[PDB]
Amino acid sequence: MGSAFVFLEASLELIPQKIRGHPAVRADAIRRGKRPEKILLDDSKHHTAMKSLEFREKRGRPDIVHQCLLLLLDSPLRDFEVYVHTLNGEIIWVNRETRLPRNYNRFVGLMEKLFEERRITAGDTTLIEFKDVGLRDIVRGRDVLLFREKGGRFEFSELLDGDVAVCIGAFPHGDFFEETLRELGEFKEVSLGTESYTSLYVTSRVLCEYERVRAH
Amino acid sequence: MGSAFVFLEASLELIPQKIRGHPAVRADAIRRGKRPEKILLDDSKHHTAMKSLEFREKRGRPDIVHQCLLLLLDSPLRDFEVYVHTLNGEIIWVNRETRLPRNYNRFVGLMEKLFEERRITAGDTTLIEFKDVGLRDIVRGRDVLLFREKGGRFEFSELLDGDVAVCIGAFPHGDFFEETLRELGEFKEVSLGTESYTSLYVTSRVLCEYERVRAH
Ligand SMILES: N[C@@H](Cc1ccc(O)cc1)C(=O)O
Ligand SMILES: N[C@@H](Cc1ccc(O)cc1)C(=O)O
Repeated sequence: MGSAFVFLEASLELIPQKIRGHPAVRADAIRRGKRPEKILLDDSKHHTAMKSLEFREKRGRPDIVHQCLLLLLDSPLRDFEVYVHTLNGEIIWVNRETRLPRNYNRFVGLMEKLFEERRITAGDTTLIEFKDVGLRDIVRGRDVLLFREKGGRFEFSELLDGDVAVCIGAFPHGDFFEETLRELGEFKEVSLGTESYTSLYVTSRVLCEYERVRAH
Repeated sequence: MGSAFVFLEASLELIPQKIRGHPAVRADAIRRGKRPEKILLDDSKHHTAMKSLEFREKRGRPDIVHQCLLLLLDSPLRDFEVYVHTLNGEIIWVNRETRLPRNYNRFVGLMEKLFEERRITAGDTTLIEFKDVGLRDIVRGRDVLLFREKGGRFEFSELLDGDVAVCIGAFPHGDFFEETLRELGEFKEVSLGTESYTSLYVTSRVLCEYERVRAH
């Protein structure tokens, strides 16, 4: 039932209710020509409005998952599914054949449309859609590999054997929520080295190892 | 004298003179709060003004080199220099230690500042600067490896031996200008496979092979 890549705690959400009246948000609403509740949170635009938010260090960074998805979906290997788990626990499925906008502003608009319409389609074919399941459900039947600095050292030919779920954080700061780790069930923690790497770099390195083994 | 990565024909330029009076450009100038001549060409904003441009299929795509630079500079391996050759033949040197903005709009602003001021600095240290040389000069003393689909099949341990210049196009469509190829001098053409891949994917794959050999 195949492998999957799952981006965890992706920094992807609409502007939270309680900051929608802030001047920085109202100003962006005017510039964008739509209501605050429809706009994706982006700390390059909304920073001054975000002071009161919980876990703020994780929030307002849709650029991270944008770039990771672009690279991953550019792979010529088509034997995996792609999911995005958001900071708020929502599950988005991305059809392996989806061509995402390469321009960040166009990506943001597409994500806004996704949050509004709940699915993006090519006629009868679904390209991107929220699923009414949790993180625990998309890792069913797959060996979960959680990439974290504190993890262990393993041979990739062994790691990327059968059906795997490659799980990489897509947020800029902090550690995984305890809830996220509980949802993963059984998992193996895998480290690439003694330093904190970016989501994009980890995606790149893991994709390369994955293709080495599996394309093969 | 070390290896280098060179992004070729990067789609990075200010709005050309002859389209500065177009309504789409004047509208963006108002939104940005500065003169057309200072604004980076971006076909997600300026498409309708670009109809009369030569080699238009290559132009207005700074997102491509943005993402490739982010990934490359995220590498933990510090034994290489980084250059960007633009569509107009300009040479930009990027200090290996530079942290580029991850947000595309902030990157665009930094590139606009670079074109205006000609250098970006951390006090006395240069982070990014135009160099008064040509493409032929930055590949002096290095084995040029030009990544193209029509190239040959080689072992990477042999390819990435001594001082190399890894050259990857950073434009969306078309083929290299003949002038660009002439500037490279002696070079080996290297193919990754029988398909056209994105700049980001090629950067990722080559970086991974480079690190395998050299980090080692
Ligand atoms: N690439 C590292 C692997 C590693 C991973 C985590 C560590 O804590 C240490 C080492 C090496 O070969 O050394
Ligand atoms: N990765 C390819 C290499 C290749 C490159 C260019 C080609 O035209 C063909 C094959 C392989 O192992 O088959």
